[PDB]
Amino acid sequence: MHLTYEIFGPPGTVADISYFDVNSEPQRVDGAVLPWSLHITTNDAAVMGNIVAQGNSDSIGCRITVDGKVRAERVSNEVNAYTYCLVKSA
Repeated sequence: MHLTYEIFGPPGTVADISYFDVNSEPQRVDGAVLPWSLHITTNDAAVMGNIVAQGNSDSIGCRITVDGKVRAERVSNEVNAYTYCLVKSA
């Protein structure tokens, strides 16, 4: 019953990670080379969190695994997750 989130990316990539902590304490890192993982303990039920990334990476997505069973997972593919909003047009 442990909720753990983790991101991936190339070696030397710098991205700002922001997420809402259960105890009320957002985490933000600047000047990081690669993403890591976190450990969150919850009562005893399905839990999920919202995490996003905005770095000059080629692939950025999120993932959530609970009770070792798949319940909810969101994967977004982006060749440059740093445009905030730019759909091919030019």
